[PDB]
Amino acid sequence: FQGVIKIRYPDDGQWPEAPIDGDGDGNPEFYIEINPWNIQSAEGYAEMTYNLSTGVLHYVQALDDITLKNGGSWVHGYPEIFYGNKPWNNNYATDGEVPLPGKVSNLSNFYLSVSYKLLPKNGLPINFAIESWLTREPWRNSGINSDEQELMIWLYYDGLQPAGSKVKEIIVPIVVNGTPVNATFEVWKANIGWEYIAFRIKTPIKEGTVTIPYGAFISAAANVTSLANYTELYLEDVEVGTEYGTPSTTSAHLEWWFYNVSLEYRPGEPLLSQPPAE
Amino acid sequence: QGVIKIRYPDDGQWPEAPIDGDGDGNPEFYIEINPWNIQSAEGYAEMTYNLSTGVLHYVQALDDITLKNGGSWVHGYPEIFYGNKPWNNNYATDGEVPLPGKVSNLSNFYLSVSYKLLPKNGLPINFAIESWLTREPWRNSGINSDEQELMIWLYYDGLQPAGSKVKEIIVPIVVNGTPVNATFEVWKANIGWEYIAFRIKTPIKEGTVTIPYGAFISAAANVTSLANYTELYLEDVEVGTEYGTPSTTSAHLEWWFYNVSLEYRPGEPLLSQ
Ligand SMILES: [Ca+2]
Ligand SMILES: [Ca+2]
Ligand SMILES: [Cl-]
Ligand SMILES: [Cl-]
Repeated sequence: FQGVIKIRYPDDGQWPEAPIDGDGDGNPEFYIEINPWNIQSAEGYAEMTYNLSTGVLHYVQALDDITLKNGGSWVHGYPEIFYGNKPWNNNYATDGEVPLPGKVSNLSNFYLSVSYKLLPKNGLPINFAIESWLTREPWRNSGINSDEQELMIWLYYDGLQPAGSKVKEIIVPIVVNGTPVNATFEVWKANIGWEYIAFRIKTPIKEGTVTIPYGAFISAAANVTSLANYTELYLEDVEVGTEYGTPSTTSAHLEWWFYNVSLEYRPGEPLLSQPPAE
Repeated sequence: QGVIKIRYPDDGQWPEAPIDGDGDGNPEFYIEINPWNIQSAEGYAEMTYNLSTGVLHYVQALDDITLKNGGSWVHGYPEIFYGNKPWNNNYATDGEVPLPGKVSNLSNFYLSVSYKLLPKNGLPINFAIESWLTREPWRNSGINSDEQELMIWLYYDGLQPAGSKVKEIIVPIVVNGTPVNATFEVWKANIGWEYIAFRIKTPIKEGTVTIPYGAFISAAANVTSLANYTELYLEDVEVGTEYGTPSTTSAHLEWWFYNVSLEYRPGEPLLSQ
């Protein structure tokens, strides 16, 4: 009896995507993409289903004989669901609590909650990667420039390493399965035609419920940035997905569930605060 | 008499101009001061093209430079180029070589530059020829992950290419009329696109240098991790000087490009080995 929004690769082409619009206003609450952005040719399939009655996002992938677009780029793809304005295509989803896009100097704090269970097969290198783009303009569709930032938050990883160098270690208070815990994150800094900041947790979480304060990561990235006028940047979106694959990986079998992805806004509390504990 | 002058920071923060000697509307070349990583600075930068003599003269006297992306290392890239620049709306296609053209469709061509460099106070600079290779011919919005940045360094001082050195190659070039086998370091960085930089191991601060562009395109076709490399579009040929480091606050620079010339070779394939 469940209504389902299903996208499938390669049946739906090379960019399978669909908006999640329960209220039918034309502005989606979220946007799902299979996003195999580095897959150049592949045998097999990938499929993502969003259950409209239960809200669970399901993704099943069984790709073989992978040819990559840029072997340099390492990762094969990034199947995801995001809220906000994705700066890399024309998709957006702003029907939500947190006013994204918005300047980090004007934005208030918010908490991201995720409930998931990951199943990489045959030791496929994967991660659970929350990522955000910070651009000089609010409604970007053409990509990222050198004076802009990519902010990543890795909640799980296996056989995968962030770009650049580990420059710091911070401690962010998060909630894992209802219990609050002081989590240590590795602060990785790469410069790849834009500033790349990745916060890799030291204890990967393969399944469960994790809630994080986003402002703790925005302030930490502000604390290590090499960008001028950081606070003038527009926080574009919050993307939640799983990177996977390496240049030496020709088969990528993967399945996971996102039982919930939600963002609670905190009006009045500043998003930019002091740096987290070291 | 007859001088095209662009200046910084007077003509805004993107001082640029076409070079249209015959006034037909299509530029033969395009000049940009291009201080793309400069957020704030004091002083001036001036680029002058004498249409009568054909010499390009660049004077720069910048101080208290605050970088826009410190991790991007360099401050800018004052340049002249032919073809289609993918990072803005500028283009210049009144010339022999059909740029932008597909790599598998294009013929070979030789690039000649005669120049003299004057970095002041040990300012880290290079003499960098660079080209972009995109999927669509008329790009104006940037570069994607499945595209390439190709660089050829004829001179450098205190500057190192991005990424890491992969190997060295031999390319036959002509220096001051004498043909010579030059050795280039092949540097490979993957920074949101593929970045290939051919840095000569004997830097040349002044003189005339002629290079075969097909030698570098074919070499890049050999080290690339991009699929369907031959289907990319050779966007343009950019000739300029990168300069500066994150710790560089004062950057004084002067150079002359006495000639920038392209000779097409119809019927001669661009790709070979
Ligand atoms: Ca809606
Ligand atoms: Ca003309
Ligand atoms: Cl398609
Ligand atoms: Cl705003």
